Amino acid sequence: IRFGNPWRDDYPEWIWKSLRVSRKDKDMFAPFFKLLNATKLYEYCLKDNRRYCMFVMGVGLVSSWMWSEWWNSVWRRINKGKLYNDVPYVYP
Amino acid sequence: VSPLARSVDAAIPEEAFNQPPTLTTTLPNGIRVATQRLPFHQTATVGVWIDSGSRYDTKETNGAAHFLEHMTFKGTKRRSRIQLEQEIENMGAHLNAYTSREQTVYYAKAFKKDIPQCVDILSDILLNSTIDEEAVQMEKHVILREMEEVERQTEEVIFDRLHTTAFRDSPLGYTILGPEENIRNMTREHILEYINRNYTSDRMVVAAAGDVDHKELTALVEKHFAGLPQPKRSKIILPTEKPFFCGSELLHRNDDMGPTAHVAVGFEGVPWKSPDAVTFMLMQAIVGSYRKHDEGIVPGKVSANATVRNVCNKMTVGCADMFSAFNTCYSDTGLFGFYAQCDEVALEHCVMEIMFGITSLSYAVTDEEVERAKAQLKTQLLGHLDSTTAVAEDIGRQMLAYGRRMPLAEFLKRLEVIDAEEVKRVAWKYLHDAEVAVAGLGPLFGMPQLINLRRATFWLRY
Ligand SMILES: CCCCCCCCCCCCCCCCCC(=O)OC[C@H](COP(=O)([O-])OCC(O)COP(=O)([O-])OC[C@@H](COC(=O)CCCCCCCCCCCCCCCCC)OC(=O)CCCCCCCCCCCCCCCCC)OC(=O)CCCCCCCCCCCCCCCCC
Ligand SMILES: [Zn+2]
Repeated sequence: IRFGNPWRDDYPEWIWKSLRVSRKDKDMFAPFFKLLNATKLYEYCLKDNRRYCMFVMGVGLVSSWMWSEWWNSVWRRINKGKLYNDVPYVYP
Repeated sequence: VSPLARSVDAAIPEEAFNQPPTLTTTLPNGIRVATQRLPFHQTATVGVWIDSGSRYDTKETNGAAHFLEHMTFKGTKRRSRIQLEQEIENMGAHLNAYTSREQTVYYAKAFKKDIPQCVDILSDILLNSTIDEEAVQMEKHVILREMEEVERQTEEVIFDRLHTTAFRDSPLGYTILGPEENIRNMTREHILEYINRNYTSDRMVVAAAGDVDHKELTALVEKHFAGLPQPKRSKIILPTEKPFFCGSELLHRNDDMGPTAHVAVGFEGVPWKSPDAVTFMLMQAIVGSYRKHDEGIVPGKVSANATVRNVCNKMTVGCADMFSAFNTCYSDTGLFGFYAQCDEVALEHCVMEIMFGITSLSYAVTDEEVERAKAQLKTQLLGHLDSTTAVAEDIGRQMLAYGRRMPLAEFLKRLEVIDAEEVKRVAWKYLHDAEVAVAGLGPLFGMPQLINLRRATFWLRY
């Protein structure tokens, strides 16, 4: 046993092979970077720090609101029939 | 109504328009001849400008182009080494040559009467040189020595290292001299292959300036340059790929060579024919230059140049021995940046101050600074066109780059309409938030990180 043993420890041969693999000049996600660059978001909103900060505050204001609304809908669906507004009280 | 509002406002002096024309002709075999007559001269300069260099070497024989330079002065079939040297001396003429990455030049200076004999000598050594295998082995000792002296001129070494790391993936990154092992294993067959593939009629210009006649220079060239091969095309019309610019650093740390460090930084520039090339020339002059041991009559602490002023006032003592901006154009790309020398403990301050001045071009440069730079550029450029050699170099270099010579009046008209808002537009497009390459040598313990230099290309204020 080589694992954990100071008298024998060494990488097996299948780990030395993984270190020799090569993917030079390959990029499977390139079609994603092309789409982003074609929107010109960098030229109009991120290259200038004044505009970059406008983008931060504005997008954060709208995103935070949509995030809360969505989570409230999930909450109401999971808990259908258990919340107060779902079971009208009947008087005697 | 005040006399202070009736000053003489003459933008471009009339002398710019009353210049002698530069005459041009294309011969049947493809050689181009260009001449400008300057009557107030008794001498003249004639030469051959070729569109080849180290960039047109092969990876396996990088260095043959420079090797060929030396062999061109070692003998022909009709003249030997000794006979060539004596003929030039007996006329009092001069014969020089140099080789670069994209251009190679041969030129001579002599009296008018000796011009034909110069054209005969130039054509002979360029077309009929004997590349004796026995002489190729002797030169190997003179070139290996030059590789050691070049290693002593530090500025030249730094710019070569800057090309090596910036253009890793292109022949534009090759050195001119080439590796040692290539110089040791050089043969005459490697040199003949370079000649037959590069020295053709469509890549050569003959230019002259002085007491010169155009019709007579066109007839001498037609007679002595007839045995020049024409280009051969095998039905291949494929375009060349633009060199790729790698953002990277290559640093040689050495604490045993004194207290002075050397550094150079570079940006991707523009090619000769770019509509924005004139503006890059101006931006180079706004950053300018400075030497501590040769300020002149204007002390650096009170200079109009903001970059000089900030550098000289740093820590109340000054943070640079010298610095200078550069701009270099090629056929399909360019290189813009600066070089500097500085004390070990001053290196970080110096580099970041000059970077701050380039990034100011995109945000805050003033029209006072632009007009100061314009005036200096005009004094230097227009001043260097005095001798026949400088003029001939201007003719030949422009015929290869632009396909024509630009008249002085046209350059001044294009330079006049560039203001501060146009500088900001060009710098925002090319220099703001861009990749940089760095080369350095010496005591570099305090050198900034590459990423520090990369993020200094933009400001967070504004
Ligand atoms: C009830 C709770 C309420 C809490 C609210 C409190 C407030 C929270 C704030 C949150 C902010 C988050 C964003 C952080 C970004 C920081 C700015 C930036 O980008 O720096 C770039 C800056 C320069 O970038 P570069 O890459 O070197 O150069 C690029 C350009 O070439 C350079 O181009 P250039 O030359 O044009 O730029 C020069 C550079 C100038 O660069 C410099 O010379 C250095 C700048 C200083 C460092 C950056 C500021 C943050 C430092 C943190 C200090 C916190 C003290 C905590 C004390 C608490 C006491 C209770 O320009 C500036 O950035 C000027 C400053 C901008 C105006 C001020 C706005 C930023 C201030 C952020 C908050 C700090 C004050 C809070 C005080 C709290 C007191 C209670 O980077 C650095 O200096 C490197 C280190 C930066 C560390 C950042 C740490 C961030 C932490 C912020 C939280 C604050 C803690 C509050 C505690 C409250 C407890 C009660
Ligand atoms: Zn040489």
